[PDB]
Parts: sequence; structure tokens; C-alpha cells
Amino acid sequence: YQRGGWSPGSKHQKHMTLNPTLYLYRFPGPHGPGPYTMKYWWTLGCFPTGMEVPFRLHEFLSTYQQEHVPVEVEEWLRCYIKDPLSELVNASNDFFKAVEVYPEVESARGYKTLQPSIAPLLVPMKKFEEQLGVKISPVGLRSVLSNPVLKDRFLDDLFDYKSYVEKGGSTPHRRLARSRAETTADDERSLILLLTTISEGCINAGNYSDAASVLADALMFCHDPDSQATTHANISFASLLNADFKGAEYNGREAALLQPQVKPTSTACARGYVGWAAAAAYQDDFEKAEAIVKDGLTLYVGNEHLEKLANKLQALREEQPSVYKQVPRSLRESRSHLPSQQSRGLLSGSGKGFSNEFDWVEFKNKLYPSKMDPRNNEMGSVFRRVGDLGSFISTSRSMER
Amino acid sequence: KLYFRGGKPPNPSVHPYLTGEPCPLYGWKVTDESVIRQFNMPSIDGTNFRYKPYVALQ
Amino acid sequence: PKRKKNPMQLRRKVYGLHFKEKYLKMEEWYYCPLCAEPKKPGEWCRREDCRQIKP
Amino acid sequence: MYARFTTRSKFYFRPARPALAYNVDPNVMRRPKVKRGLLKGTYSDETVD
Amino acid sequence: YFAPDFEISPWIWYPGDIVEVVSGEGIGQRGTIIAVIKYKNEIVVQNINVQDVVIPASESRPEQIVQREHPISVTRVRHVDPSTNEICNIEMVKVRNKETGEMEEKRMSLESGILMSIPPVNDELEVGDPLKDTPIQDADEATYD
Amino acid sequence: DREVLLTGKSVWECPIHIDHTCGGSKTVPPHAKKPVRYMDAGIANVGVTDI
Amino acid sequence: RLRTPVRDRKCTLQYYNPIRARFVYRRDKPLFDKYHVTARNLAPGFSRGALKHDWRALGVYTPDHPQVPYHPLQTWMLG
Amino acid sequence: VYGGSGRGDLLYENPDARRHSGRALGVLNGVRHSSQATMPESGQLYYRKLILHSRPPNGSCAGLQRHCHDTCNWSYLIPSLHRCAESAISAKLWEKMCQLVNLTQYERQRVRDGQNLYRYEVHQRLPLLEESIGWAQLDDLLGWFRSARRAWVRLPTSSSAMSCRLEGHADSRDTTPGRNQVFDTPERVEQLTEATVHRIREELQRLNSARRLARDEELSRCVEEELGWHGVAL
Amino acid sequence: RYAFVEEEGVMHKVNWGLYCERLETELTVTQERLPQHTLLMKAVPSSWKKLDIDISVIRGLSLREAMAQCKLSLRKGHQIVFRALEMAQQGAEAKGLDKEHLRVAHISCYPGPTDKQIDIRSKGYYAWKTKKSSHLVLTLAEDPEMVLPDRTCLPYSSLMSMKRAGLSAQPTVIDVPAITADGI
Amino acid sequence: HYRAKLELDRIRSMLRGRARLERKVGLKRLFFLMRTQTRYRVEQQAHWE
Amino acid sequence: AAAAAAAAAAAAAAAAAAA
RNA sequence: UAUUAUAGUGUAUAGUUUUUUAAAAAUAUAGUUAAAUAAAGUAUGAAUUAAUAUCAAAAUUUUAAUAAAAAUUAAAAAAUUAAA
RNA sequence: AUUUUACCAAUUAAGAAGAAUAUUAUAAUAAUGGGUGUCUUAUAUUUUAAAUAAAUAUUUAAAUUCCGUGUAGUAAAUUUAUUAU
Ligand code: FES
Repeated sequence: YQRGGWSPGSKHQKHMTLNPTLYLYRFPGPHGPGPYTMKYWWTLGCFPTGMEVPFRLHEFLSTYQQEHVPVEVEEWLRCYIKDPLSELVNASNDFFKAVEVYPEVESARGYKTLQPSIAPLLVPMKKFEEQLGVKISPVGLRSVLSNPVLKDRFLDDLFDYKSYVEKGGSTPHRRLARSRAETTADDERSLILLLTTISEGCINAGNYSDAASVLADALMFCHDPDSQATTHANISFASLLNADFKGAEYNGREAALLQPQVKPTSTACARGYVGWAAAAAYQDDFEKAEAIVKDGLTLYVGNEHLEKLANKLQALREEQPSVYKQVPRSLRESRSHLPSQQSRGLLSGSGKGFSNEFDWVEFKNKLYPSKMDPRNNEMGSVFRRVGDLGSFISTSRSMER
Repeated sequence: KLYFRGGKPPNPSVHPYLTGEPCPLYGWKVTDESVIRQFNMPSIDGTNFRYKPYVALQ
Repeated sequence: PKRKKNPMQLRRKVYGLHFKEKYLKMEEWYYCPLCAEPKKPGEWCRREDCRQIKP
Repeated sequence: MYARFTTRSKFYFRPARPALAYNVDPNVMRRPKVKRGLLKGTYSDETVD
Repeated sequence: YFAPDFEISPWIWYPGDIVEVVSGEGIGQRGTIIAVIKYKNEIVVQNINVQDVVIPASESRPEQIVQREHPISVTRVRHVDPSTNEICNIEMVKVRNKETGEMEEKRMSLESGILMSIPPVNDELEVGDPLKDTPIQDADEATYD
Repeated sequence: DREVLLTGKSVWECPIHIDHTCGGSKTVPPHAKKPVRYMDAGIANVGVTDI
Repeated sequence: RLRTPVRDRKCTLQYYNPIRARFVYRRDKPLFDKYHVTARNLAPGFSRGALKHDWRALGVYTPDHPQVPYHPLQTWMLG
Repeated sequence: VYGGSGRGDLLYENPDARRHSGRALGVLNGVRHSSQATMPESGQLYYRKLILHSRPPNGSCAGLQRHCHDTCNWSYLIPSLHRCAESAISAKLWEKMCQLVNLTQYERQRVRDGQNLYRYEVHQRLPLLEESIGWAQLDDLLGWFRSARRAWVRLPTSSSAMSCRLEGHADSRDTTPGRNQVFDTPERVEQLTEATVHRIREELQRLNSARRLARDEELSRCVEEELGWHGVAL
Repeated sequence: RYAFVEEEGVMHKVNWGLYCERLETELTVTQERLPQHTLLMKAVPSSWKKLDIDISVIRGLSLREAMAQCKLSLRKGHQIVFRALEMAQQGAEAKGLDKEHLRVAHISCYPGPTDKQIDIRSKGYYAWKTKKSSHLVLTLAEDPEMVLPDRTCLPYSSLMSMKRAGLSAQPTVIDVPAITADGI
Repeated sequence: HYRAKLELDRIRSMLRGRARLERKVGLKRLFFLMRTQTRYRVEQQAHWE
Repeated sequence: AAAAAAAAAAAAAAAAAAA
């Protein structure tokens, strides 16, 4: 009968006569509540046995006491918020100091020296991002600092930004206040250049999504037509590398539309045309890509990028006779060829045995078992077993439902 | 079942005071009318309407 | 159910081959040319292109 | 071909750690206050429960 | 502090006094008692125990960090006699005020014989509900025969 | 406690009445009164302040 | 040994694997709807469709069966 | 010395003494002979080697597979000293001292403790700094001088704490090999100061836009003021 | 309170509080500066014995192959390891480490909390089923010298099926000029 | 009854598996080993040498 | 389990009828 | 949340709606004479038992009762399933 | 071109009031059955009897008896007294 200890936590078997017990469905163990008992705690509000006494005093202290604030304090805190301009100036100062004191990488021979970790740059980066409403990529900053030329092209831009802000210029804040028209200022241009450098570092690292986000923020900041064209071209290239063909095409079209507002010396228009053509090629519309390349050549004859893309399209056209036509409209996008696409598939791909349409199905905001999926009444669906609720037969078949 | 056919038991210590007896003709014939409470407010008056539930602070 | 076992007596199973085949196997895979997801040969998706042509 | 695996004596036999007499750590007054996890080598940049 | 008779009986500590911290984080630093929590036996002295007070963000405002002096255990601090400007033991004393001719309780410094009154408490008085507040005159009107 | 920490106001009495008997006072008859006790065993009444 | 390189197994699709070799000559018409190919799993000149084993122009004597010329493979096909 | 404090480690650990333990040792992992049950022969070089090498890798040491930390890097050693000085002396006290001898006894003792801790940390880090002189950086050397200034210790360029060697008769000092003891601490620190001054000069010579102009100006002004405070020129 | 430290061959007294705070600060900052991200998942819904097997399978692999194997496996341990790898990858991305060079430098589990469930048995007997949980430690370091196998290769069957469909066996690589700020 | 508990737990590290992990098994094995070695030394080692 | 599944299904049907 | 309708009264067309899985042994059900159902594996996870060193191929001989206790002789691989 | 054999290893410093109006004995002064969220109604809520018992006794003799189952006022209202958040 009795083999182990008398306590419920004992392992081996017991008997009703010797050690009578209550029906405890599931209770914690000697080492504290487990994930299952904690799931019961969060869902039912108490452990499944019910003999336990709920005690969430610590949770109450963490949430409700912390978020409680009287009306007067809540009203005066907004008025006593810090000074945005001074806070931004201090953030820029400390960020520049940290970047300057960041050590330079030793160029070892025979192997690649590990780039020193950026511990002290995060907090200055966090405050700078908060102040400017922008989001800087830590990977991009790491790559920029590791590269020597990019490091200088970032430090000079940051110093110019600091100088122009200290001189009393806050272009975003002034524009927002006025809106509550003019062209880009020196401070805004320096900020855009800094963000473009960060995006270039992101591209060198391989973080095309971060590069695209940084360039999008730079575009948001910019207002000059030339800056808009250049930023649109950069965003188109970043989206092409990130496997965002719709975004790349949209940015390229916007750059090509802004073409007239830009002076002849700039190449942003040609870059936008190249990006649009590349997006079309990746979407597998070779006729559209060729037409766009022809238009770009007619606009800027002799552009190196346009010539290279035209040569590549000519090679693809020479290969096409093997197929006797273009890719059929049926698929028109099926093939995937980018490392960004491969990484996305590896991350968000439906794994075998989990994260698939048979493991869990995500409803509006909730997880459901495959049987309860409202997107299909398959043979494993509960919806199949319902039928003829009482209104009408609703189906000709007479065996189930 | 009478006086209990559910889950929540009655509390006889808070039941309304008995006031009469049954009769098949009318229903419940009331005998002890004094048991029933009538909340007759005092008549209106000047100081009465000038008074307010709370007292001001000097 | 007659006597306790020692660590080596328990490790005999990992010495064996059935344990390795059941637990210590590595799957060979590749990136699908269409969806660019990890994929094992012989198994495909329910997408129309995958059904029509099976990578 | 196959992954190296070795049954763990830690799982085979895990006796409970010594308790405290009168809730007293014998060498609290002799040791530094540094985190024993840090001084043993266990560290986590992001603890998830 | 839920335990019976947890408070201090004499309770010499009142707001506006000058005290010096004798134990804890800050030792030797003196200041004025900004506030007092009697049921906890705690004191709040300006620029003594300053700690950040985070405020979770809401739909109208973001998170904001604010610093306020936190309560300090009563036993930590000791009163300072203004005349001596040093640490002096204090004791509750009773005196019949000349003006009103009635007994009252003050706190006396043993070392120097200094007397300190009890600062009266006058909470906010700007509140009021004239619609449902009985006027003082009508409230005081006596009609009981 | 949080309101005091924020507003800096002082509190002179507990915000909630505390019943240290948890109903024992209710169980005790209303007219209860401890009896007198003479010649008790305690040096507290001496008033020493040096030992 | 301080830290040996990652255990990532070299590409093995083009080597000989019996499970895949079992499908080289297996009828598969139902599998395909709109894109049928002749002996899909069969690579001419290779042992059971294993591109790592090439016998295209080595001189293996098959008097009653056909073979194909040797066109050198490519890195993106081998791995 | 393997499993315990090593070359540049700050924690002091006597491996033979079972300090920092809640249990009386019952099993000795490094055992060569059954006689060591009652005659462990600890202290003898070979048996102590066996025991210490059998000890597991603590937080100071690192396993053969875990990635170690470049503790011997000057760019890490200098900020370590700066952080030591910052912790020893609070920002408020540092500002008060810079503005200003009228100080509280607690503050004076805090400053003395900070100076003592900084001297001990310099003693512990000296071999690593000496090894890392060659591939250091001008910013990190300027940071070395700044950290010394913040700790309030005046380096012996030839208050002051490095100039006086620690007391103790030479016949009782721990001369045991394998422990990174620096008996000639003032001389070694003076040599390190001269070496870093020369390294700063060489870096400036090698170095010889608005951002870079401002950087050069601020660097020169710093170098000048810090060297003047420490009693050095050029 | 003073702490004794061996300096110049003699024991010297230093402020114990400063000594301890300095030691802990140095340990924490050294661990942070180490170019790796460590993650700890507590109360994993898997017995430590079973989870150790999947941990040993995934041990000593690059992040890419670890994720691929976990997604292609059908084990609770492998799914848990995939979740842990995703969290650790996000942490490394936030910390600034290069994704393409990530590798697993440590994967181990130890017993964690343990719930118990009553299982009725005939003849009036009963016991307590044990619901086990594990604590998973996952360290992602960076190995710049790491070289990954080329998994883009696909079977000849797939190649010729794509050729029949009209697709291109090779990817349609298009040169992408690097972003520039010349126009600004 | 006296047994070499403390004296043998010290060298308990020289055994394998269960004996090295569990105090009782290791102590029993070490006691047996010591006794057998004593007997061999006092009655056969000299003859063999 | 073979006959047990059918027995459980019949019991469930009876319980649904009696509910 | 189990074999299992608690049936008093009372009625007869309300479809009154939760039982995995790609073989085999064993086990249970199922034109001589007097062929169905229950798998491994994914997942969960008990119970009797537990002196035991990484263990006790085998034969021969013997010692105080089964004697893998002893000695001699001899030559006993690992994992998995089944078989008393 | 290709590739790193099989097997074998170990428990320790503890992060935070996750330990006190605590556990046991101890007070020779109280006492009509303690029962809070209680809250009429008293034909219906009665426990008493000369005994070893919530009252509890300072020694070895003699002595009935088939194993002797055993010792007196110490002071007379005198302080050995059933105590107590
Ligand atoms: S795209 Fe990979 S399986 Fe279909």
C-alpha cells in the first residue's frame, strides 16, 4: 500500500485506507509553481485544486499602485516635462562623445578581429532616437564605426548637426509648430546625411530592413526635392535588397516623378529608374523592365547604371528564346532568389510539425487549434459536425450534418 | 416544494414581518396592519427646506 | 523491475544505434526555389505553383 | 552524422542543496557581496520566464 | 505597522522641525521635516532620502521620472535645538498657555531648555459644495425647546 | 501610500480602521473590563532609565 | 580542441541516398497536373540521379542503352 | 592559479583556503593517491597543480569553448580605472572638490578609501597595461590621465599615494612565484607614466574639416591641462 | 568593514563595500562586452531529460542551420529551441551583433519547477504524476571566420521541373548600385 | 560503531559513477578496497614481489 | 481501447440524451 | 469530467452532435472428419521493484542446505524486439 | 579528390524581511458554558445525591498476612498558593 512519503509531493504509490487524501487535480511541487499551474493561475485566477488562496499582492503593487496618480499630479506633470531642445542638445553631445571615444578596430593580419561591442553607445542612441523621433539600427552603427571612412563621414555629419542645433536651429520642431513650406535647412540636411550613412552601414552589414527603415525616416525628415529624390532612390535600392518589390517600385516611380524638380547634375533620377526597372525584373515583367530602361536611357543617355542594366536585360533576352516567350502570367512571381527572401523564409516559414496551418490557426488576435479554424471546414473541423440547427435542412446530402 | 426549491436557502431572520393570514377568497388577508411600515416624511417648513444634507465649513 | 541501474547501464542505449537513429539524426534540407523556405526533398507546399511544379 | 550525447550525472542524482541553520549563511561575513552567479560564470543578457 | 500600539506614544516629531540623520544612508545631514507619516512612524525631510519615482505611461502622456524625498524611519533622525544648533534630547511637556489659560502640550529640549510648540495642521480649505452645504447660520440656528 | 509619496502630503491616522482582534472584541461582552491587579511583578513601574 | 567549426553538414543532395534513389524510376504521373517531364527524378549519366556521381563520358559499356555527352557541371548545380 | 584569480583579476582568492563556501569539503576532486585522504599534501607544487587544475572554471577564468574577454586591452583597462574612480568618489563630491581644506570627516575618509582602492586597482592592472602599451590609443591614454585625476592620485612623475611604497619587512613579503606582485610599485608606475607620455607624443606626431579641427583643439587643450595638473609637460 | 587584498606581497585593507561593488560591476561589464547574447527561458514545458536530447542535437551549429533543423523537426524540445533561438536572435540584433555570423556557443538545460497531478488507480490505489519543466540556457556568439555550406543547391528533379515550367534554374541576380548621398 | 566516514569521503572522488556520486556507495566501496589492500599487503604482496 | 472507445461514445450519447 | 440514463410522472421523426495512427508476434472477439479490430513514431507520463562495484558466456571440480561463494578450465561484443 | 576514431568527467558560496507582537516550560491576583456575518418569541433553554478526586498526601518500625502494596498535628485561617497578554 504505502511506499513513499505521506505528503502529496511524495512520488511512489499510496492507498486510500492508509493515507486518505483529497482530490487535488494539480498543485505546485516542492520547487515552486510550474508553467502548468501558472497557466491555471493566469486563466482561472487560482490553482486548479481551489484549496489554494489567491495572493497577487505583488502583482497589484507592480501594476495598479505604480500606475496610480492623482488628478493634480497628472495635470502638472505634463507642464513640468523637461525642455525638448536642451534635452536633444545634451543627447547629441553625449552621443557624439561616445562615438568619438569608441575605439578603432585593430586591422589584424591572417584573420578578422572581432569588432568591440557597443555597450555605451546604446543609451545615447536611445535618447537621440527618442528626441528625434527616428530609430537607428545598432547593427548599422556597429558597421559604420567599424569602417574607417564611414566612421569619419558619420562623425562629421553628427558634429555639423550638433553645431547647427546649438546655433538655435530645430527644423522639425519649428515645422511642427508652424503647422500647428520652406526648404530643407542645414540641420535637417545634416540629419538626413547621418541617417543615409547609417543606412549604408546597415546595407554593408546585411540588414536591409533596418537600412530601409532608416532611409524612410530620413525621407520623412527631408523636404527638399533633391533630397527627396536621393532618399527615394536609396529606399528603392534598400527595398530591392530586402525583397520588397512593391516598395522599391513605388520609390523608384516617385524619384522618376520628382526628376523634373531636380537639377541635371544629380543622378537620383537615373537611380530611381534603375530601381524601378530592377523591381519590374524581380516581379518578372521583362517587357516592362525593358520599356523602363529605354525611357531611362532616353532621359539620361550614357548613364553607367542604365547601360549595365540594359546589358543585363539584353543577356536575359538572348536567353529567353530557350523558353520562346516570357515567364507565363500564371505564376509571374513564384521564383524566389534573394538572400533576404531566404532569411525571411527561414524565420517566418511554416515549420514542419509546428507554426503551420495544422498546428495553430491565428484568428483575429487569438490562437486556435486547427480543428476550430474558421477558414476551412475540413474533415478535422468542428464546423463539419454541425448542421440543421433548426431553421432549415440547408443541404441536400442526407448522411451527416 | 414550498419555501425552498432552489440553490440559495432563505434567511428566515430577515424575512419581512408577518402581517396576516391566507384566505382562498381574496388571497392574503392583512390582519396586523401596524406591522407594515409607512415612511411618512415630516411636513415642509422654512428651516426644513433651508437645511441641506451636509454642513458648510467655517 | 528488479534492481536499480547505474549510469553506464543507462548509457548502453545511447551506445546502441536505435537511439542515435531516433534522436541524434540531422535532416538534410535546402532553400525552396519558390518560397525560399527550408524544405526537405519529397515534401512541398499547398501553394498553386508548388503543387503544379514540385521543387 | 550523429550528435554527441552523454547522460548527465546531474540528472541521475540531484541531492538538495544544504539548508541554513537558523537562516544563517556561515560565511556571509567573510565573502564579498558579489552575485554568486556572476562569480560562478552564469550570466544572462535577457532572462525570460 | 498593523500591529497594535505600533505608533510612538509621545510622538515628538512634527512637520517644520529641524532634525539630523544619525543612521542610514545619509549620516550627519540635517534638514526640515517636509512631511510626517504617523501610522508608519516615518518622516520626509527635504534633500535627505531622494529617490526616483517612475510613472507608467498613459494614453495621454509618456513615462516620466520624478524625484521626491521618500519616508525615513523616525528612529534614524534626532531633533536639533535651534539655539544650540546641535543634537538635543526632547521630551513632551505640558504648559498652561497664558492667553487662553488652558493646558497644552509642547516639546522641550533637555540640554538647553528650549520650548517648541506643535504646528497646527490646516489642510486644503478651497473645496466645498455650496449646492448641498447647509449655511453655517442656519445650521447654528437653535430651535430645540 | 502612493498618493502621499507623490503629493508630499502628511498623514496623521491610518486610512483604514484596524481591528487587532479580528472579531474577538465582538465576541467579548460589551461590558468587559480587566480586573484590578495589586502588587504586580514588574520593574516597569519603577521608572528606571539607566539599566 | 578549443572550438571546432560549426557542425553544418556539407551539401548531400547530390550524393547517393537510397531513400531518394528509390524514387528514380517510380511512376509519378498522378503527382503532376500541368508540368510533366520524362523520368523527372532520373538524371542521365548519373548513378540514381546523384549529380556527384557522373558517368556521362567515362566509357561505361551499355551496348543496348543510350547515354549523353559530358557537359561539365557547375558550382551552383553541385554545391 | 587557474581556477582562481589570475593575472589582472581584482578579486583576491586564496585557492587553498576554502573561503566563500557554505559546506565543509567532503570530496576533493583533484586526488592522485588514496593516502591523500589523510595526507592531502596541499601546498606542494604538483598536488596543488592537480587540485587547482581540477577545479572548474569560475567567473574570472573562462572555459576552453566559452569566448573570453580581451581584459588585456588598454581601451578596456582605462575605463575600468575611470569607473573605479567614479564609484569611489561621487559626482557631487568631485564637483565640490573641483570648485574648492574644509571637508567633512566622512568625505575625507571616502576620498582616502577611493585613493587606496585606485592604488590597489592600478597594482592589479599594471601587467596588463604594460603589455598593452604598444597598441593603445591616444584617447585611452588621455583617459588614463583623466582617471588618475578623478581618483585624485598624483602619478609619480618625479594628495600623493603612489610615491610611498607599502610597508612591510622584506623578509616576510609574499615572494612566491606565479602571483602577479609588483614590489616596486612607484617605480613601475613612473615608468608607465613616462611610457604613456611618450606614446601620446608619438600619436600626436602621427596624427599631424570643422569636426576634426575642433577635435584637435579640444584634444590639445585636454592634454595640456591634464599634464599640467599631474605635473608633466609635453 | 575592510577587505584584505594581497598587494606588493602584503595584505592591505580596502573599503569592503567599494571592493564588492567594483567586483560586481567589472563582472557585469565584462560579460556585457563579451560579443555574445545569452538568454534564459524558465519553466520550459518539457522534461529536462527529453529536452537534453534535442539540445545535444542542436548543439554546435550555426544559427541558420539550428533554426532550419528545429523547423524541420517534430519534437517539443526542437520547437522550444526554435522559440529560444528566435528570442536570442532578436536580442543579438538589438545588441548589434551581425546576424549572418551568429552561432550557438552554449545550449544546456537543468531541472526547473515541477507540478504534480493525481492519477486515480483501481483497487483504491493512487499516485501523483509529475509534470516536469526545464530551464534552457542559449548563448549566441559571433564567428566571423565561420563559413556556411551552400544549401541553395536543389535536386535535379526540381531543376528540370522548373525548366519545364519555364522558370530559370539560376537566380535572376540584378546588380544593385550602392546608396549614395551625392545629390544632397 | 566507527567507520572511516570523513577519511574516505575525501578520496571518494577516485571512484566511478554511482560510487562517486552517492556517499554511501562510495564509502562502502572505499572501505572494502582499503581492507582488501591491507590484507593483500600483509599476506601476498611480499610473496609476489 | 477498441471496445472502450465505442462504449465511451455510447455513454456520451446517453448523457447528451439525458441532459 | 469513470462501468454507467439517477427515470417518479410521462411522451414517441428536433440531424437533442468531441474518440488518433500506412504491416508483422502474442492475446481477445470472429465440396474432410466427430478473412476483421488493437503499431512504431510526435505528445503526455504512472506503478510494483531497486545491497551492488561498467559485471555475473560456458564447462569442470569442490566447499556447511539453490550455492554466479571457491578453484580450475575456458572464451563471454553493442543496441532493438520477442520468448518465462 | 577527401576528411578531426570509439569510450571515459566532476556540485558546488544563497538573488530578496520567502521566518517572529513565533515554539516549549515559566505568572499562584480573572473566570455562568467565548463564538464575529450578531440583531423578538421561552408550555418550547432545569442536573441535582455524605463515597479517590479537574480539591492529588514530608521516613525505613510494629502489624494483619501462603512475596507485610505500609509512617502519624507541626503549627490550630500560617505564607504550597491551580497561576496567565
Ligand atoms: S516554396 Fe518551398 S515548399 Fe513551396
